Parts: sequence; C-alpha cells; structure tokens
Amino acid sequence: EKRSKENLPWVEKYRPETLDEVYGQNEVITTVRKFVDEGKLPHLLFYGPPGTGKTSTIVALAREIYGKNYSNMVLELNASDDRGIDVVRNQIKDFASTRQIFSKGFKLIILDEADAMTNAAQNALRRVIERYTKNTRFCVLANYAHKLTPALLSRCTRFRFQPLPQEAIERRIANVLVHEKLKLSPNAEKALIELSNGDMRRVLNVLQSCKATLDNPDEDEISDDVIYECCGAPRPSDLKAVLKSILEDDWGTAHYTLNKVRSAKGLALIDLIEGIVKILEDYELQNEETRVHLLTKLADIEYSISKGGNDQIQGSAVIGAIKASFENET
Amino acid sequence: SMLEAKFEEASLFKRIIDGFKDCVQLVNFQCKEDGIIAQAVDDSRVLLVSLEIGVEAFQEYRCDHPVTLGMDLTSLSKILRCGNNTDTLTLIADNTPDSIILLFEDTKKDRIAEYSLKLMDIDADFLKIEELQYDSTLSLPSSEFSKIVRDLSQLSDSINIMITKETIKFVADGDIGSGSVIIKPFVDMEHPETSIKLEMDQPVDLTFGAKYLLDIIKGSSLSDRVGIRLSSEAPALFQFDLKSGFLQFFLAPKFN
Amino acid sequence: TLSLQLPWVEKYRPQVLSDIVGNKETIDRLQQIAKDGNMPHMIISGMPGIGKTTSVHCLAHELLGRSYADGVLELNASDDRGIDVVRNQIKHFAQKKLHLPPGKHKIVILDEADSMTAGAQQALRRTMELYSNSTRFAFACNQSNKIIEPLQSRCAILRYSKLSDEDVLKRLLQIIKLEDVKYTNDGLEAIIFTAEGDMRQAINNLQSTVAGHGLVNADNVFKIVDSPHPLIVKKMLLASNLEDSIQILRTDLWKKGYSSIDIVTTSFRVTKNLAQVKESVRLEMIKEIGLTHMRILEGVGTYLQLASMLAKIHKLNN
Amino acid sequence: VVREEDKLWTVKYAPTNLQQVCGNKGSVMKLKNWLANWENSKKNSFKHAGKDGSGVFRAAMLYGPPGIGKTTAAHLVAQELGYDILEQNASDVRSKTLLNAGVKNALDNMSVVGYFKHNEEAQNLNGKHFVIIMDEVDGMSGGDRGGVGQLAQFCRKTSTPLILICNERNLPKMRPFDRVCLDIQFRRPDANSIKSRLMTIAIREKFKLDPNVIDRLIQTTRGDIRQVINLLSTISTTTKTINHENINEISKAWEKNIALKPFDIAHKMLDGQIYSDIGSRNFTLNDKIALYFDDFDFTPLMIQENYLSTRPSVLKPGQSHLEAVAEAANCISLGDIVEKKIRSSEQLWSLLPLHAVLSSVYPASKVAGHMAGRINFTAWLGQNSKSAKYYRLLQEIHYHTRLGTSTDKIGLRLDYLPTFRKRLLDPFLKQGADAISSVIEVMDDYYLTKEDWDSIMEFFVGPDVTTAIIKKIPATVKSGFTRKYNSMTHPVAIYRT
DNA sequence: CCCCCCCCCCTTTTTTCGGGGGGGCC
DNA sequence: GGCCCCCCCGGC
DNA sequence: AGGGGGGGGGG
Ligand SMILES: Nc1ncnc2c1ncn2[C@@H]1O[C@H](COP(=O)(O)OP(=O)(O)OP(O)(O)=S)[C@@H](O)[C@H]1O
Ligand SMILES: Nc1ncnc2c1ncn2[C@@H]1O[C@H](COP(=O)(O)OP(=O)(O)OP(O)(O)=S)[C@@H](O)[C@H]1O
Ligand SMILES: Nc1ncnc2c1ncn2[C@@H]1O[C@H](COP(=O)(O)OP(=O)(O)OP(O)(O)=S)[C@@H](O)[C@H]1O
Ligand SMILES: [Mg+2]
Ligand SMILES: [Mg+2]
Ligand SMILES: [Mg+2]
Repeated sequence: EKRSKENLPWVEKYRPETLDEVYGQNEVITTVRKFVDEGKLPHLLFYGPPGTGKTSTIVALAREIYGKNYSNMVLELNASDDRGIDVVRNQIKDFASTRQIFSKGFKLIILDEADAMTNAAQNALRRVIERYTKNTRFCVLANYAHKLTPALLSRCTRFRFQPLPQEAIERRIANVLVHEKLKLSPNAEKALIELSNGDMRRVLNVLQSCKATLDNPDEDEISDDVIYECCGAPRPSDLKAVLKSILEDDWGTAHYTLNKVRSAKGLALIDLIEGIVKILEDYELQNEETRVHLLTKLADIEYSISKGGNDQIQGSAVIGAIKASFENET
Repeated sequence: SMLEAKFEEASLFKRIIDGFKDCVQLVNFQCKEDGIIAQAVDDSRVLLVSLEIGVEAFQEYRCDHPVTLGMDLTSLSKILRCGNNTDTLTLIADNTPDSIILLFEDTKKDRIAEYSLKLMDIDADFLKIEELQYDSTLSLPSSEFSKIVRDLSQLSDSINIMITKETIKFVADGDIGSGSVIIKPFVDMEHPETSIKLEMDQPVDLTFGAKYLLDIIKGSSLSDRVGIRLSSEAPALFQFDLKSGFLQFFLAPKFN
Repeated sequence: TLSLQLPWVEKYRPQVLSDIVGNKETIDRLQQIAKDGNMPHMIISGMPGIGKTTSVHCLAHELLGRSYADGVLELNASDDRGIDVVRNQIKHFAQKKLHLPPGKHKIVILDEADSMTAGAQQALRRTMELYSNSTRFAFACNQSNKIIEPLQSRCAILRYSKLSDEDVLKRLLQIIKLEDVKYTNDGLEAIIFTAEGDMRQAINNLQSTVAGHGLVNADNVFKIVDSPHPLIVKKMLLASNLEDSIQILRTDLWKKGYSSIDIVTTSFRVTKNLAQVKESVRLEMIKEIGLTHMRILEGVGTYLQLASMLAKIHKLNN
Repeated sequence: VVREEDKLWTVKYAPTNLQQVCGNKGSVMKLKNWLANWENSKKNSFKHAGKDGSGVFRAAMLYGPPGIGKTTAAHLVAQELGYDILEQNASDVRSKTLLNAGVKNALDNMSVVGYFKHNEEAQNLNGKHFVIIMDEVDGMSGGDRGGVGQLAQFCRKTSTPLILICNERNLPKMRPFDRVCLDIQFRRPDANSIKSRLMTIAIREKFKLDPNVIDRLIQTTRGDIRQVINLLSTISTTTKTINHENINEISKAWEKNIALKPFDIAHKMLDGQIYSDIGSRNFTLNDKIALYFDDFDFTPLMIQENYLSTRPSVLKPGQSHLEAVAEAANCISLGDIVEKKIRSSEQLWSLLPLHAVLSSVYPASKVAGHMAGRINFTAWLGQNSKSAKYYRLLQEIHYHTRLGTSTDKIGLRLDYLPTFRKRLLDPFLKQGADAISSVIEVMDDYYLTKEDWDSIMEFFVGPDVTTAIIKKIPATVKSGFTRKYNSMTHPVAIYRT
C-alpha cells in the first residue's frame, strides 16, 4: 500500500486480521479454532456466496497458525494466477513434498476461487492431497459447488458460510461508526440492512458513499433519505403508492403516478419491480394462477430489461401484467 | 560375486560399447571362464553383431560360473558417459543377477563411483554362427573403407560389391550419376598396413544397403584392418580384429 | 501448535484385504487370487470413496511381500502419463528382469486411468500382451467408458457396488471402539444418511464431530454437516402446492447461501432422475429448467427467475 | 522355466495351428491362399489376377471387432508358411521420419536370422524371406506423424508380403487403404464354434460349466473370446460351478459397454418401445442422454434427418403425424439456438446435457416408432459445403465487378445475374458465333473472365437452369469464343488476388 | 452347381475461446 | 533445452 | 429399416 491505511477503501481498510473479528460465522469460527488449538486440522472446503468472509477467515487462520510471517510459509493460488495441469504437477507437488524454509511447521496451500480451475487439475490434485496429507493440508474456497469434481469434494470437509445475520452487520456498523466518528439513524440502519442482502462489502461501500455525501460529517447524522439519495433506490413509500395506484386506480392515473414517481428522483424500473415483488410476496392471495402469472410475467419483464429496450413500454407492461394477474382474484 | 572383470581403463570398454551402439538396442552377454561373448540383433532383423573379449584384455577376470546379462545400449552408454575414461572399470555380477555393478576407481584422487545397471529379460536365443566357406576373402585398411562407404552413401541408398579376378568394384549407381570405385590387390613393404589382399575363389556380386554399411563402418576407429568375407549367397562377414577377441558384423544381402 | 495429527482416513486406511467392507464377492476373489497367485490384468470401476485404490494397494502389497518397492510401478493423474512415458518407462519396467517367488509377478498400477489419452491406451495393448508372463496391469477408474474397448477386452472387469448402510455402520463402530468415541445411535444414523455411501465423507464427518463438539448426536452432526441439497431440491420439485415449493426454496436454498446456478443444476439432475414422474412431464420440466439455466448464465441470477421456473413447473404438472 | 499353472488362460490355451482357430474359417482360408501364392504373383508382377481376386494385391488389410483372433491368425499363417515375422506395433514409434529409416530396408532385403536358423534345413525357401505385420494401425495417434501415407505407399511399392491388422475400418483415416490391400473381414464367432474349446478348458481347469448357459456368455462378451476366457478364469477362482443359478449375476456384472454408431443411435432413439410406459422403466431418460452423448457431434443431425421417415406409435389420442412433426421441428429449432449459444465466445459447454433433450430426445419422443425406410445419413454437411463454395465464387465475382456495379453480393445474385445472363448467354443462342464480340465487350466493361462466366452461369436455379442450354451450344461456337478470349489482352480489376 | 434359414455387418463429417498434448523448426 | 505450430476434447 | 455377405443344412 501507499502512505497509510486511511487511504484504503473501507472494504479493504476494515478487513479482519484475526479470527475474533469475523462476525456471523460463530459455528465455523469455533470449529476452526478448536481444530487449530489441538492439532487436528483436516482439509477444508469453504463454500459460500460473495461477501461472507471466507478469504478473511482463511487468512486469519493462517496468521494464527503461523504468525506474522505467514505469507512466506503458505502457498496461495487464486484465479488471478495460472493454475494448469503443469502447475499442479510441478509447483504444488514440490511445495507439498518439501520441508519448510524459515521455520519448522506443516505446509499450507490455499486454492482460493478453485471453482475456476480445469477438471484435469482437479483430477491431478487428488493424489497430491491423499499422498502428502501427513505434512500438508489443503483449503479450497468456492462460491459454486457444481464446478468442483465429486472426487475433490469427497476429500475435503465442507463448511458453509451463511449470509451475514442482522446482529453481525449491526455490530460491524457500530464498530465502523466508532472508528469513523459517525452517527446513523435507526431507520437508516434498517434500510442499510434491508438493501445489504447479507454482503458486508455493500455495507461498507454504501456507508462510505453516505459519509462522502454529508456536508459535514462532524455534526451530521445519516438518515434513510441520505442512503436512498446515494444508492438511488426507491423509497418504501413510493413503492407502496405505486402499487396502490396500480391495484385500485385506473390506467391513466396509474401511468401518471408511475411517471411522476420515476421522474421525481430518477428511479430505475428494475428496482421498482424488485420492490413490488418483495411487497407482493407477502400478499395472502386466494388463487394460485394469479401468483403464477405475476411471477412469470415479471420474470419475463426483468429478462427483457436486462437486454435493454424501451422503458415506457416496459413500465406499461408491468402495470398491465399486475392488473391482469390480480383480475383473476375476482 | 562370481563375476568380477577389471579393465585398467574404462576407455576400452566405452570404445567397445559405442562401436555397435548405433545399430542395435538390446544385447545379450554371456560371461564364461574363457572371457566375454555378446550377441545383438537389430530391430530390422538384418544386421547381426557378434563380439568376444578374451581374458587378456582384463587385468583381472574371475568367473566361477557362466552367467547371462541382458542390456540396453542407451542406459549402458549413459552410465559409461557418467564416468571418465582414465579410471579402472570393474564389472561385478552376483548369483541370480537382476543388475550389474560398475565400479569406477581412481587411485590418485581416491575416488569411487558405484553404478547399478538393471538387467533386461531377453528371450531370443543365440543364433549358431557356423564357419562359412566364403568364396571371396578381402582384407583392407579401415580408413579408406570408411572413406569409400561414406562417399558412396551420398550417391545411392544401396551399393553393389563385385569381387572378380584381381578386381573389387563398389558400384553406387543411383540418383546422382553412377560413380564407382575399383581397387586391385597391392602390397607395400614399407607400409604393411596398407596391403589389399585377395583370395579369389568364385565370382561374387552382392548388393548391400547404405545405412547398414554406414553403421558398421562406425567402428573403423576401433580397429586398423577390416576383413570382408563374401559368399555366393550368405551375409557378408565384416571382421574387426581386436587386441584380444574381435567384433563381427553379419549383413544379409538384398534380394536379386 | 504445528504438529498435525494424521486424519482417520489415512490412519485407519486398510492394509489387508480383510479390513475392506462391501463388495464381498470381489474382495474374497481378490484374496483368493492373492493367496493362489496368478493375478490377471484387471480394471476396477466405481464411484469415488468406496475403496478401489486401497483394494489394489492391499492386493499388490500382499502379493509381493518385501518386493513391493522393486516390483510395483504406480502412476496416477498427478504424474506424467503421456504417450512417450508409456512407450519408454512402462516398456522398460515390463522388460526388467526381477527375480520373484514362483507365484508372483510385477505389478503396474495406473490409478485414475480414465484421464489417460487414447494414444497411451493404444500403445499399452501389445505391452501388456507380450510381457504378460512377468508383468500384470491393474487399472483403477471412476468411469469405465473412458477406457478403450481393447484394454477392457484384455482385462477382467470389477465393478464396485455402493457401500451398504450396514457395512459403513460396522466400520464406524470398529473405528469408534478403536478411538473410544462417545456416540449415540441417532448421530451415527445422521452421519450415514449424510454420507450417501461415501466412506471417506463419513470418516471426515465423524472426525469433525468429536473433534469440535465431543459427543456425537443428531444436532451435533447436523449443525456442521448440512443435509444434501439434492434431497431438498427433489422435495421442492415434488411439492403439492406452489406455496410449499416457494417456501422450501426461500428457507432451505436461497437463505442458506446456495447459489442460483447450483440450484438450477441440481433441479436439472433431479428431474433427470425422477422415476415417479412420467417421461413426458419430466421432459417438459427439463425444458423449463434449461430455459431458466440459460437465463441465469446470461447474468440474471435472481430469485425471481427461480420462482417463475417453479411456478411454470407447477402449471405444467396440473 | 515358467510354470505351466502361472500363465494367463489366453496364452495357455492359445491356438497352436490355424486348425484350432475358431470362427471366420473363410477369412483364414483366403489369407492362407493369399500367403501361399504370393511368389507366383510376384513372378507375374501382380498383374494377372486369379479367380479369387487375390493375385493383384501385394498387401492384406485384416479388420474386425476386438478379441476375435486377427493377430493370432496372422502370426500362425506366417509361421506355417515358413516366413520370418517382423512385427510393428503401437508401442513403437511409427512416424514418417522414423519409418523412412526403418522398415524400408527390410521390405526388399533377406533376413539374417532366417539364414542362420534354417541353414541346415532343406526346401525352406521362405525361411529367408521377410513378412511384415503392422498390428494396431488404428492405434497410431498424433505421436505418429504421416504414418498412414507411408503405409499406403508401402502397400504398393513393397517387395515382401505385408499384412495390416486394425479394429476399425470405416474410420476416415483408413481411406488411403481403400483399394491397395486385400480386405479380410473377421466376424464375431458363433456360440457353436467355441463350445468344444470352452468345454475342454472347463474340464482341464476342473470347474463345472453348464453348456445350456454358454450362449449367454458370448451374448455378454459379444464375440470376444479373450473376454469370455478372462471371465471364466476370474469366476473359477472362487466359484467352481457355472449353472443357471448364477449366470444372470455374472452376465449383468460383466456386460460390455460399447458406444453405438450414429446410425445405430438414430435407429435406437427413433424406436417407440423405449418411450412406452414399460420401455421407459428399462431405458430411462439418463440412458437416452448417454446414448446421445456417445456421439454428440452427429446425433442431432441424424435425428433431424431421419425424424420425417417414421410411422409413430406414441401419437396422443387425436394427435396427427403432422402436428407431432411440427412440435419436433420447433424443439429442433430451440436446440439449434441452444447449440449456437453453446459454441459462442462464452463456451457454455455446461448446456450440453440440455442440448441432448432439445435436439435428440424430445423430438424423437414425439415421432418414435418404426422406420418407413432405410436410415439416411445427414445431408446437411454436403449442402453446407456447396453453399460455402457458392458464396466464395459469388464473393469473387462481386469483387471482380465491384468497380462497375453499385450493390452487394446479395444484390448481385438476386438482381444483377439474370440481367447479365440476358447479355452473356442469350445472344449465343440467337446469333450463334456472331455474339462473341459483344460478350467480350461486356466482360471487358465488367472485368469478367471465363471462369467468372462459368461461375455465374452455374448459380441459376429453378426453370432457368443453364446446364442443358450450355451443353446444347455447338462446340464450334465455344471453341471460337475461347480462341477469341485467349487471343487478346483483358484488363484486370484486382492485382495479386 | 443351385437353393433355403440365420445371423451379422455396413449404410457416414462443420463449427466461434481456452487448455492440453505432441510433433517440428531452432 | 526453448519457441512455434497443429489437432483435439469440452456432460455426468 | 434396407441391402449385401458368410456359413450350416437341404437338395
Ligand atoms: N464475517 C465478516 N466480518 C467482518 N467483515 C466481513 C466479513 N465478511 C466479509 N467482510 C468484509 O467484506 C470484506 C470482504 O470480505 P471477503 O473475505 O473478501 O469475502 P469472500 O467470501 O472471500 O468473497 P468471495 O466468496 O471470494 S467473492 C472484508 O474485508 C471485510 O471487510
Ligand atoms: N471398503 C472400505 N472399508 C474401509 N474403509 C474404506 C473403504 N473404502 C474407503 N475407505 C476409507 O476411505 C478412505 C479412502 O478410500 P479410497 O481408496 O481413497 O477410495 P477410492 O474409491 O479409491 O477413491 P477415488 O475413486 O480414487 S476418488 C480409506 O483410507 C479408507 O480409510
Ligand atoms: N478364434 C480364437 N480361438 C481361440 N482363441 C482365440 C481366438 N481368438 C482369440 N483368442 C484368444 O484370445 C487371445 C488373444 O487373441 P487376439 O489375437 O489377440 O485377438 P485380436 O483379434 O487380435 O483382437 P485385438 O485387435 O488385438 S484387441 C488368444 O491367445 C486366444 O487365447
Ligand atoms: Mg475472497
Ligand atoms: Mg483412489
Ligand atoms: Mg491382439
């Protein structure tokens, strides 16, 4: 890095350095701590969605096992590096079959993002794993399990990283506020959690954007309005009004309301559709085909939007689909 | 260790091995109380190599019981290349030999190099080579024989040796003209080495491939005078006389 | 804190053919061949983690005694197994002269042979044929269709079956007694249920439990080992009502961290292997799942697409 | 040295002479006759073909399914005739460079081993003559460069008998061997041609083998005597009785799996039995997907070609054949879209299983039944090649006339070509040989050549075909036109094309 | 020589990046 | 020993 | 499925 850590992005500035700074994975953290505290550390397969803390967890585990000079005693290979059949055959085999250099210890290999590896390399790694197990251990981090061969999966103990719970995100937010001397309104916190979807990177990015948006962070408190302005996401009140107008009001006034709501803050149609879907998922419908039509038509509209096209036609289609689906209620 | 054969210098053994290394891939050695014998058959089943070394070439030779050793040229050549050419070379073989031991001994720097060469299982039994009544016998120096073979191989892929009364002709008619070399018996008192000698019995006209002759003449530096024995219908016998023993090539002639 | 303990998979790896569970007929046949000698060329096929490599290693060790080091040539996917290697090193090993007991032969163990190229397999044919009096070949593969027909013709066939619940359970009791592990019946049943016949996974789960919680029970096993997601996908696809399927997808799949691509792939496989459903209905569901998969691969990996796919499947099956 | 009870049953009970070879008697007799009259053909320069037709081929190409005894028969016939066997196999590098320094010498040279082994023998005129055996020709891979061509040249400039052994003959790599060797085909031996041998083996090995269950074993091994011998050796290790009580288990456990050919795949996939309620439980959807994957580069084409020539038996009540055909065509179009997406820059090969259903399984499930005629190989490849050639010629013509015309190749084909025909072909049919000057003037104005003329006149279709019209043109007119074209200089539009 | 079961075997090439293998120059 | 070039799979 | 081809039985 350059200068100091204050110039780093919040996503990288607040990267955990030890295992006790990882939140939302109490079971996995306790299990790995117990494993590394009594010498029985098996091969690990950390499977989870982005932003859960798998890389941070493995880095902290390596630091605890080896210490400050852990970078020179582990072999970290990721998608950014070339990992082919020849690499597995030569470099990984040599690392697993050779003693340590700086200090006595066992060999650790971290194959981050191994789901992007070829099948030949995965097949080759089987005997490398099963032959040098006495002095070497393997850790594989993945987001999609279908990319891993069954043979590789059989040789690794599986640990699943769940989406971050609400309390963990609140604790991390409180720590960040304490470090940055910032104040957050409770409604702003709830909106941040709602839009976070269990990813801490989104929390940090949105919080940094909100801090940058404030006129003076020293004596300004971030509110839900600030978060909505920074992210441009529709407000819940706007979504409720749009849904109400679509459901009860006629075509002309519903179209006018949708246009006015979208043009007031430059809202995007996809976010409105997502919010309407979330709101309607809790509706106690009396018929099934109505829900079927809603889901199918909204998925079609989302797919069409993903490829671009006329936005006004897409909004009219959304309104018409909702009206037609709710017509079946009778 | 019933077999122990010591060469004062490994150069002799290396020169023996590499003289027929480029024509065969598998060799069988029989070690007896009277010395070493060896037979090799090429992949194409055309060129046969026979070899024997008497007890005179060994400063020390002990062989309680006869033994057999199957060897490959590549591994033996590599092992020999590892050692130098100015050290005593000891070949050691025990009962029921699955491998042989090569000892490179340097008595000035006190250096010992031990190599183990794994033996190969070869089914092929030795062909009974019987003394043939060769019609034509010729003895010529190795140097000019190698020269003529190398020069004529560039003009044709198969050359015809014709032996007639006081005439030995090497016809090399092919793609490049029809250049040929004709020689006659000649005796030099001052230089007995260059003495072409002819034992004419019956006319001979035999065609032989260029590649086999090129491979055979590779041993010209090994010896000084080469003896070519030809018959009406039989493989040419190219005898390379040794200090104790000799090296023989049998080359089957081409049809018609 | 740097002295690793040997995992139970390697610590308790069988060293004799009598310690291998499952596939009784094949194990007794291998034991009889080892006792009587004259081991023929063989190809052993089966799913991962059932004891093929262990079986071949034990057979070779028992057959060759102290000559294992000089009489066994082991090559796997982690070593160079090109056409040149087969043409030179394997030929040299086969032609090697090694004195062995009268009833024994040299052994070449080509593990994970399914990854070998066609040229090497073609070149191996006459190598096995000519030198069958001194050297014998034992291949271990996961997919038997990757081996050329001539090699299968020259070799016996040993198709390992799936380990039964009783055999895995018995091995678990033996290992627990050896390690003096406190266990309960429900915990062992859960471990076997999650293993799905994979002994290696069962051993890994049994070690992770006790290594992390001490005592084995259903809750301890389930809090670290998750139920196989294919079963949850099958349950979701077989839901009587759309609401139940949506709830299952939201609670057990989406909120547990499973990716949409994995979910759609698992749904594809489950629909591929659903016997209770009619073939035509299965084909329609496969078409819908393929449409959803194509949509996801383009970038729209949203829960909305999965919900729409479930709704369309329910409409088709109505 | 080698104990008699420590050898594989295949080597222990290998045939000792040709009389012990089971099955394919006619092929054995043909090969023996060919090898027993090679000298006479050589004296005749392989010109006077005999009644059997084996007097003109100096090489033999033996082919058949694996494990039938081609190599054994070849070796035994070579031994019985007194020839010296020189075997080249797949475990030896057989590239063009290595072959040029190898067997060429032995093809026209006598053997030294034969001379030094049969010297004391009499009447053994064949002991000194080489016979070349090239086993596992199909086994040559990228490691052997230019071996097929070298062998093809060998089969025609060979001075010694040559016998080639292979497992697959329909493969394109065997095309050079089409008409340069005597083709000898070995069939799968019948269950009655090996009954006596198998009973003898069972008696010798002291295990009971019930004759009534013998056929199934061959049905399990599918003509592989080596495989059934290995099966017997393995089963007899612990089970000393082979009866109907355990035949089913061993048959199921030792079933051989061989990928079906595209024609067989099309025949099986277009069968209505497997798509029935009872058949589906035997041949499942996974089985159909595996059948497709046996050859995924040909199965969709065969299905698309042969789905219009069936008599469906799975038609829904009230559904007609045409409706099922339309549904199959729609599914085929969807599968084509999926295939296009698969081979894009993203290389989405994970969609291959889906392409199995949308291209082969589903369309066949709607028209499954009995074929109304012979199965025809897909004709789309030839049509695609012809269209590519036509597009290349059209591009050449368009860029030759680009300086004069204001249009694209599509516009040139759709609009300009009829008008051009009105000036370059019509006046030859009215004024005879007096229209040469005008045609040459048009060519000069549009930088056209005679080859361009041929290409243009070959594009027309429908009732405006020009082949018959061109052929009916008098030869004198065409000769005069060619002479006039070749007797003057013409401008060139593109330089160094 | 001529005819009738019983079965076997053959009817056949185009393809978008990225990775791997194996041959040829040097 | 190193580029450079050509052919061939790619799902479970 | 349609057509060609080899081998055992009848003639
Ligand atoms: N459990 C966590 N506790 C605190 N911060 C976290 C946690 N998880 C993620 N983060 C934060 O998000 C940042 C990125 O975390 P990562 O370790 O990169 O997640 P990841 O699971 O490795 O992403 P993938 O699966 O490779 S895309 C960290 O530097 C932390 O600042
Ligand atoms: N039949 C078995 N009996 C006892 N333990 C077994 C058995 N099979 C597998 N295991 C255990 O699981 C471990 C691994 O077995 P493996 O031999 O590696 O399975 P595998 O079928 O060879 O795996 P693949 O196909 O090469 S991925 C063994 O060391 C044993 O501890
Ligand atoms: N007609 C036969 N009769 C008796 N045994 C046979 C016969 N054919 C093959 N075998 C047996 O199978 C063994 C090997 O036969 P092969 O000649 O190698 O088969 P193949 O026809 O050459 O098939 P490929 O192309 O080499 S896989 C022989 O030693 C015999 O024991
Ligand atoms: Mg990461
Ligand atoms: Mg294994
Ligand atoms: Mg064979």
